[PDB]
Amino acid sequence: SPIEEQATRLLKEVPLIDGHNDFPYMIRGWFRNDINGQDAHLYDMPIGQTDLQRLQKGLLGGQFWSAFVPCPKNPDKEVGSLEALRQTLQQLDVIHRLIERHPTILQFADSAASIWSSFRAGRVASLIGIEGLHQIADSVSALRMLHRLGVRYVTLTHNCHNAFADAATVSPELHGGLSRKGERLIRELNRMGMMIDLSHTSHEAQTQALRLSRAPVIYSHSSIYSLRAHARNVTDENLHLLHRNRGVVMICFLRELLASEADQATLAHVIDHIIYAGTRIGYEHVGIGSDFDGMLRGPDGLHDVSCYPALVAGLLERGVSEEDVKRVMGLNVIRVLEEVERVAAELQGAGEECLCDELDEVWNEDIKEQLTRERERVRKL
Amino acid sequence: SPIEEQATRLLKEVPLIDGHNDFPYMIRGWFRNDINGQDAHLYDMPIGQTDLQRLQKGLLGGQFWSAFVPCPKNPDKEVGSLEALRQTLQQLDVIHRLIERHPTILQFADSAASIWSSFRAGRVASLIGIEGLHQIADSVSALRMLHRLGVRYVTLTHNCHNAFADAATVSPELHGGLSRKGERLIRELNRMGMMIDLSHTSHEAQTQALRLSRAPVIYSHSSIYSLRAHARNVTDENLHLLHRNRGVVMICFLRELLASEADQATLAHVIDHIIYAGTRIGYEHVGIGSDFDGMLRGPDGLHDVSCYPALVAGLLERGVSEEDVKRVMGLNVIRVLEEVERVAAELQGAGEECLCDELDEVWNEDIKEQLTRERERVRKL
Ligand SMILES: [Cl-]
Ligand SMILES: [Cl-]
Ligand SMILES: [Cl-]
Ligand SMILES: [Cl-]
Ligand SMILES: [Cl-]
Ligand SMILES: [Cl-]
Ligand SMILES: [Fe+3]
Ligand SMILES: [Fe+3]
Ligand SMILES: [Fe+3]
Ligand SMILES: [Fe+3]
Repeated sequence: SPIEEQATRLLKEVPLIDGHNDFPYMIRGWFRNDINGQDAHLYDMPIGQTDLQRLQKGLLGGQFWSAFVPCPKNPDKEVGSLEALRQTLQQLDVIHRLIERHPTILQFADSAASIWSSFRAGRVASLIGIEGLHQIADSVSALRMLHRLGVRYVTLTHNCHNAFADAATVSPELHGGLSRKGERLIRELNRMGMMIDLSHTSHEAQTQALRLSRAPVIYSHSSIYSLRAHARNVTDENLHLLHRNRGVVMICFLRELLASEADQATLAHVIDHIIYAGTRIGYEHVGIGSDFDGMLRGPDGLHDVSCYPALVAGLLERGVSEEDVKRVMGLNVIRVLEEVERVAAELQGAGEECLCDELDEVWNEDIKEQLTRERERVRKL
Repeated sequence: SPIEEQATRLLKEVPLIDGHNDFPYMIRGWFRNDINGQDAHLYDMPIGQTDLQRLQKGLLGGQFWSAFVPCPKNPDKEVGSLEALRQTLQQLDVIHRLIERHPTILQFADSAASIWSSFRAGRVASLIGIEGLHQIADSVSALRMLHRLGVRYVTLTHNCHNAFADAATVSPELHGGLSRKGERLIRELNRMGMMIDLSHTSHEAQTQALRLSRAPVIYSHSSIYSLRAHARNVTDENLHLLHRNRGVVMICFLRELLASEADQATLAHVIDHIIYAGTRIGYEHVGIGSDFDGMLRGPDGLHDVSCYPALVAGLLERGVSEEDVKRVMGLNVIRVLEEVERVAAELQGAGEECLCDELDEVWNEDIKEQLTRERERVRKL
């Protein structure tokens, strides 16, 4: 077929970079992060929508691998919050081990340059995102260390409110958008060069973040409110503010976000959503954000990671131009990552002060007096 | 003076790499890790034995900066252990920020090559070590992520027993050396390329670690038992096993480890200890491990980080050869780091299986059946 030949050509010309995949959490569920001697299963999985053979088959150029851990359910809030941090390091660890044990398929990337070098080598550019600020355990220091471990976006919430922002699915509202700490964290996220992800956050939290952010943001996996009314989808208001922000909405394959009855959801519905956003706010602000392995069953025609060529062909069939399809595939999310890094370099170049954690005093006045008294003795020498 | 000219020449020919300095914890004590607008104080500190002016003055070539946090004192052991992990990320964060805000003085290093490139650029090679396995919160995944954050040695204990090994100062003994988990962790530390540090560990724990380790280890800050009997000092037995191990004992400036009465401790005592070890197990297995800022007051002549030229001159004055002084200064610890990395590359090249954490089951049998049933449906398509 000519359109399938066209789709295959585009997939090798530019990387299709998917916004969100929970394959690392499936490894935690199935293997408990022990992948020693499990290559046969990692290439051909007995569960889930992602494995290394199907990943190759669908010609995916890059992937933001989710380092998601669940919202804390311990009655002791201190324990649950700290437990989420330990579990986050476990998920970051298995992601890095997955990449390092399969270097012919996966190659770690944390920038636009590293995405392209991975793609030109014939690897899936493997980036990392955390899904919720519950994962940092109220520690901006921890957040900066997650950036050093390779995390390049942070979803501000999952399906629970935190100290910084409100989730979409939980009611009633806690902060009514972003908190004071949330507003201050946006500045720090822009300063460090962490991409803001507005998926799972409330409509009001999106509006406030889109106005405040000095860098372009993403929706790593969200769809369109006007076509399908859901708390998780993006309103026309926030789509316009995303345009002003220079951000990208990466369209989700979640069946509940595409149709009123989930079993009616299709590949066509995903294309409807991409075209709606592309028509109204331009094709340079739309992406692909599957959320594969964040669901049991995908839409008809998008059942697993092998189905991306059908999506690329489907967009071309509906009259989306070759250049605009390349933008939707991956050039847009590359641009946002570029601009996030460029804004960070500008703010770090100017010497902007970083956000610090509020710590307890470890020394009393007696210890501090002994230290100053000791320093003065050394000055006399 | 000719000897002072000789000492100054050696300090610029090869890097003096100190094994242990707790300046990051002094920053936590004094500034609470908020160093924004504090350069005047960071160059000329009102407390402690380390600042950036005195660091330059003493001509130090490199430093393993300690990311120490105290042993957990919470009655809830789960909370205290997890709290130590969060505090570790805070200390790693302030170390990286200290280095990045002062790039003319400090340059991050995590290898022998990066030590030399830092030294040839005129910077203090800034490496990182954690002080106690309580800091990883019983998570080998976290430990690997600490390695990714730049940690290149792990002291197996501080002044508390943990799941892996016994501390020296605490009685009674818990494991009687290393535990089963401790023995297994030694293999993982060798595999990942993490340098083992035997300071603060019990005599029996040292003996077992020195026999088991496939890579050379260090004592980042310990002195000699035969000259001064203390639980923290190294016995003649363990000195010989260190020789077989190919490791390095980095001699400590702690006054309690050098003399029976602390106020009697001197620069001469430190030199006595270096010469004792150098005479008996060779000068290629001895280093310098100040423990500056792990004490209030240092020995007479070694009061702060500006005093290293007096130590180099003191060693030359006592008849230690120019080549042997260069070894003690830093070439030995560089060699150990080289060999630790070489052993890691060999074991990782062979494809040795990594140690994994024991995780809870997140899915029940019903969820696993739904997933396998879903996968089979996709296979039929
Ligand atoms: Cl290019
Ligand atoms: Cl930073
Ligand atoms: Cl704290
Ligand atoms: Cl050299
Ligand atoms: Cl590894
Ligand atoms: Cl767990
Ligand atoms: Fe997810
Ligand atoms: Fe999600
Ligand atoms: Fe220390
Ligand atoms: Fe110590």
